[PDB]
Amino acid sequence: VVGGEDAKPGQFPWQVVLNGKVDAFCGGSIVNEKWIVTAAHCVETGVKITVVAGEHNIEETEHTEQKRNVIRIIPHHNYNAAINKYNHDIALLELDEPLVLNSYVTPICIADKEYTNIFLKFGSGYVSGWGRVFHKGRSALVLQYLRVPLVDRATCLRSTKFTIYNNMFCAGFHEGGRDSCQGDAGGPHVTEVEGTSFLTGIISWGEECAMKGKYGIYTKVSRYVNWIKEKTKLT
Amino acid sequence: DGDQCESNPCLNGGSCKDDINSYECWCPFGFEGKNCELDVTCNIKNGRCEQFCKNSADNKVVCSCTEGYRLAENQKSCEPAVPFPCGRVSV
Ligand SMILES: *[C@@H]1O[C@@H](C)[C@@H](O)[C@@H](O)[C@@H]1O
Ligand SMILES: [Ca+2]
Ligand SMILES: [Ca+2]
Repeated sequence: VVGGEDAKPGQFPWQVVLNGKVDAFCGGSIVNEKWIVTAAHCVETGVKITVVAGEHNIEETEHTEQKRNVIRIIPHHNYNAAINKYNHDIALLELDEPLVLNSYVTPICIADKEYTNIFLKFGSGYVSGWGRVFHKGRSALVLQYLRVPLVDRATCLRSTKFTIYNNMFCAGFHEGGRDSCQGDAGGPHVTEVEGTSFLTGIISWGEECAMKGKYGIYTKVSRYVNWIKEKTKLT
Repeated sequence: DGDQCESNPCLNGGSCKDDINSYECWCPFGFEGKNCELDVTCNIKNGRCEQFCKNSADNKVVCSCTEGYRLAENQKSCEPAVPFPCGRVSV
C-alpha cells in the first residue's frame, strides 16, 4: 500500500499474508476458521501457498501469528487468465488445520449480494496489506492500511485498463498517490458499518501504483457471495 | 404550559408523554413517526434492523443477522453468538 499508514496490532484481524518462494506476494481475508478468500491471479497451478494469520510485522515474532498450509484451491469457475488476468479474480483456499480465532485472528463478515452492494455504495473502504510502500519500492514490514473512496463507473472506465464493470469497481483519489501495490493483491477491501466490518471487494490490481492507470481495481464481492457461502460452509 | 397529550395525538396505540410545550408518542412495536402514523418498513432506516431487513409474508419487517450473531430480544439488534464474531475489533 502506497500512501497509507501502519496498522496497529489486531486492527485488521481478518487480514492474512500469502507466502511462497517470496514472502508476501499476495494477501487474503479470513472467511472462517478453515477458509481464506483471495484473488485467483495469486494462486497458479503447481505453486505452494502458505497462509499466515495474526501477522503484523513480517520480520518480527509477535506471538500472535498462526501459519497454515493450503490443502484445496478453488478459483472461480469463470476465471481464465488467457482472456483477462483480473476478471472473475477471486479464489478460496482451504487451510490444513483450523485457525484458532482470537483478537488477532477474526473472520471478516460477508453480507448477502444486496447488502454487500449497499455497503460498497456508502463510498469509502479500507484496503490493507504488506505490498510495496511505493512503486518498485520495498515490501512493507508492518501491515499498512488506507481509506479509498469509491470512483464512479464513467470515471473508472476512462482511466484504467481491463475493467469489466459488472464484476469490478475502481477506488482511490482523483489526485492519485494512494493505492494498493504489488504484494497487496488478494487482500480485503472492507466497509465498516457502525463498528462491524464487511467484505466489499478483493484487491485485484493497483493500477495507480503500477503506473498503468489512475485508480485501484477491485473485484466486486457482491457478485460472488453465494459461491463463497456455499463453498466455505463448515456445517 | 398545559398537557399537550389531552387531545390524544398518537395513532396506532402510541403512548403519549407530555413535555414542555410538546409531546412524544412512544409507539408500539411496528409503528413509528412523530404520531406513530408510519408502519416500520425496510426503506425507512432499514426497518430499524441493525444488519439486514426483509419484508415477511404478512408484510411486516423481519430483521436478521450474519453468521456468528443472533437477533436480540428487541427483534432489531444483532448480538454476538460466538466469542469472536466476524468484523469486530477486540484487542
Ligand atoms: C405505552 O407505551 C407504548 C410503547 C406501548 O407499549 C403502549 O401499549 C403503552 O401504553
Ligand atoms: Ca510477525
Ligand atoms: Ca406540557
